[PDB]
Amino acid sequence: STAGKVIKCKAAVLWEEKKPFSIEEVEVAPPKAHEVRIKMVATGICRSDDHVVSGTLVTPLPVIAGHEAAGIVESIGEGVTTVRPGDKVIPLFTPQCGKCRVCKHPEGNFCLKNDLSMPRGTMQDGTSRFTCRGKPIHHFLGTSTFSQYTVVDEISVAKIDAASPLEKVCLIGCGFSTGYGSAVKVAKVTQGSTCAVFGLGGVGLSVIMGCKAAGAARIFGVDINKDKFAKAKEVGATECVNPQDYKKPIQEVLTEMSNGGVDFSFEVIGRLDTMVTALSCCQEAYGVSVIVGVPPDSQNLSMNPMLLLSGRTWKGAIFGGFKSKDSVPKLVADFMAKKFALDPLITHVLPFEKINEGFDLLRSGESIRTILTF
Amino acid sequence: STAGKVIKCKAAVLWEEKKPFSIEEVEVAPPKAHEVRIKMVATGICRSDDHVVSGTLVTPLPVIAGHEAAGIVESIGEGVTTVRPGDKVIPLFTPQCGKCRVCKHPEGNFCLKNDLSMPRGTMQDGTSRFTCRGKPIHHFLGTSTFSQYTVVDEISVAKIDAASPLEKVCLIGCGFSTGYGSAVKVAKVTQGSTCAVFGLGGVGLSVIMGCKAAGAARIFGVDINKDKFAKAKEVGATECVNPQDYKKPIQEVLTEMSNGGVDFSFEVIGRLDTMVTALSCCQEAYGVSVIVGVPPDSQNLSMNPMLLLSGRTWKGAIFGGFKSKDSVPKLVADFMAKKFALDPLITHVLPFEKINEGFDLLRSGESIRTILTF
Ligand SMILES: NC(=O)c1ccc[n+]([C@@H]2O[C@H](COP(=O)([O-])OP(=O)([O-])OC[C@H]3O[C@@H](n4cnc5c(N)[nH+]cnc54)[C@H](O)[C@@H]3O)[C@@H](O)[C@H]2O)c1
Ligand SMILES: NC(=O)c1ccc[n+]([C@@H]2O[C@H](COP(=O)([O-])OP(=O)([O-])OC[C@H]3O[C@@H](n4cnc5c(N)[nH+]cnc54)[C@H](O)[C@@H]3O)[C@@H](O)[C@H]2O)c1
Ligand SMILES: OCc1c(F)c(F)c(F)c(F)c1F
Ligand SMILES: OCc1c(F)c(F)c(F)c(F)c1F
Ligand SMILES: [Zn+2]
Ligand SMILES: [Zn+2]
Ligand SMILES: [Zn+2]
Ligand SMILES: [Zn+2]
Repeated sequence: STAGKVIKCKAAVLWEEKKPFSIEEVEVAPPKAHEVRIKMVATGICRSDDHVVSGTLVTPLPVIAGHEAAGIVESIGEGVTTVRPGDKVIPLFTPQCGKCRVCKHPEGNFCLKNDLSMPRGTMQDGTSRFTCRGKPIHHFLGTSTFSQYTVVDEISVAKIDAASPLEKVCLIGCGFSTGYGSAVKVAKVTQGSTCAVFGLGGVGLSVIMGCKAAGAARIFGVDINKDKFAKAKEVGATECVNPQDYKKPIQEVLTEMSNGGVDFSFEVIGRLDTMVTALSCCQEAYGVSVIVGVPPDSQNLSMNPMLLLSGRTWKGAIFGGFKSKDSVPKLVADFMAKKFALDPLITHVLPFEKINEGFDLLRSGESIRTILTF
Repeated sequence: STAGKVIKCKAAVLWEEKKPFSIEEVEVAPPKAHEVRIKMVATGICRSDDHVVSGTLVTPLPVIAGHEAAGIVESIGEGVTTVRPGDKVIPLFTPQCGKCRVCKHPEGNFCLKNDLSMPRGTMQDGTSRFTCRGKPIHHFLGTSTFSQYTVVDEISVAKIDAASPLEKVCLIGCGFSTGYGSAVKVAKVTQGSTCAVFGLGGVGLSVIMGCKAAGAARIFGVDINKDKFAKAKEVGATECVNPQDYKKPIQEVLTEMSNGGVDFSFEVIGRLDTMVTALSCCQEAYGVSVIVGVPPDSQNLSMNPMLLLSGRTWKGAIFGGFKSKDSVPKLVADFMAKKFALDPLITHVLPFEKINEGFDLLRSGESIRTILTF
């Protein structure tokens, strides 16, 4: 009896950069063909959502952000075959259309239907399902999870285990999967190796988790906030270092600590300088460095290509290299079987209505993940 | 006998940048412990040797350059076990000590004993075996092949098949092995893939050979000198393109040609701009780009890390990723077994005394490899 009808509900609308979200009523159109309307249950605050506020990440405004979430299907449009009303689902900010050259490639996951490279802030059909104050409001990465209801394309949603705890498994929608996959799938961390992880937020902790799962012998956590070190050790960091404590640049420090460079390094911050430092600190002949952090819009880094010529490998990835729709249900199943833990990432819980407090907690350095409940 | 005695012989000395080689008499000391003195038979002219002349590469002068060569052992120092007087050998400009962390690593080949990173222009012991007009002359990459006799450390020489034609297999000492290994070992080019090769000199042609050998379906040769195209097609290029023919940047052209980007790209020139263009032209989600060219000293490139975040892999390598002492004898054996051709790389064969004329041929665009015969 809400099926086929416009739903009025509360969402967190971002009208302008560098402003608080406005929690207010929006209108959510019913799903069109191959679309799915989802009642949100839990959503995490990822630093990439903050990047939209700060203008680090440029996407059309006004917008309903949010991309790390889980909820329950309210209704499905014509021709949907992969979810049903009442199913538990995770929106996929990286789609999996299953048809494009990337989806068909054994390794690739950055599906060509993504809204990340050149954001339009729309559904796949170039239109919006959201109205607020009578004005159209942009989507974000096809997900727009900061709303009591959202509409996503079918290629941007995965059915998950019906017994899943949504307030935990929402993290599988971005931070955990990204960090863990960056280590196990993208870098392919090896048993006995030495790893360095730059940035010990939600995603960097997940990288550490993945490095420890892959059997790394030494895992160096690097952060300018020493308050982040205790938790990093808890999830597998063997040593933590704060660049501020040292006279030498940290790439030199880490090279010394690793007797000539690390096997695998990860940038999980989003700064051009730490992307280069992270590359430099991996062993010059065989080291691998993975960029996970999101850089500031349109800015280029400068580097000496001799860092590569010696034999380093440099790569980046979205969503841990996981093919999203294939991978998310499996990751949930694995979580339900206790193959990895999510609680170490969750430091704060708040109602959706306190979204701004949640962002304050992230910006202050106090939280890892705050989970918002609808 | 010459063993244990200084040899007076002819070498090509480079007294200063941007001048002709001086062909004149030098004194070559006998080998010390773990050293090998080699009578040179044939040496190729590699663009890297030109970079020493041009100042693109910085290495101490005065110098005896040359690193792509083959000869016959004249004498050995105490303690040498891997070669004997009379053996055919190839000097190894990337050593293989067998003891360092890189030599012990299954993938790495940039042995920590190399003289490339921080060139000293000496023997492993920090001294020189060469004098000319009473002045010490530096070595180059532990090899110094532009001389009738050179002295190399044992870790910088490999014994090869006694029946090898030295005037051909000298190419295994640099250009062939570098290009071929860059394709087959570093990129790990796959069957049915699309490849783009920037630069169609000796090394880029060898990259093409490797891509074809690895079963690439399409191989795009890219050069501003259209005279290089015929030979590129002979060795496997399926299409050749000259960036100067197009109004659009060539990365865009190549992306269109490859219906969204290539599987593997190779920079085989040594320009910062083409390194970035080569990266960009590989498919954004799963593409791999390998830097082979040597860039001008101390210059940084500028790039947008979003090219990596989407999923690209960027890497570089020295000597095709090959562990040099293990690999060079096997490559020579494979050549003798007709597994690959070297003649397509050889455009000119000149006596050593015409070294300058050979560099002029390279610089004018007219040659691929000139082989100099002693
Ligand atoms: N590639 C992907 O798919 C993907 C997915 C998730 C998040 N991201 C990005 O990954 C980054 C981390 O996200 P997150 O974990 O939620 O963020 P976060 O919780 O802000 O963590 C970042 C950490 O970096 C630390 N830091 C800041 N500056 C420095 C410095 N100069 N040196 C060392 N440490 C420093 C900081 O103290 C904090 O603990 C952000 O840029 C995100 O946008 C990318
Ligand atoms: N990584 C290694 O171990 C290694 C080994 C051997 C050589 N190298 C380097 O690899 C590069 C190629 O060496 P080579 O094959 O002897 O040199 P080469 O024979 O001069 O070939 C270079 C080719 O690049 C072409 N070229 C120049 N500018 C451009 C441009 N803007 N766009 C397209 N094509 C262009 C040029 O026409 C020529 O055919 C040089 O920088 C060498 O120093 C590196
Ligand atoms: O945190 C995941 C995430 C990314 F990795 C991006 F590259 C991006 F543009 C974005 F909006 C985002 F949410
Ligand atoms: O051509 C091989 C070669 C290189 F790949 C270098 F990086 C270098 F510095 C050099 F001197 C050289 F000869
Ligand atoms: Zn797709
Ligand atoms: Zn995220
Ligand atoms: Zn070594
Ligand atoms: Zn060379």
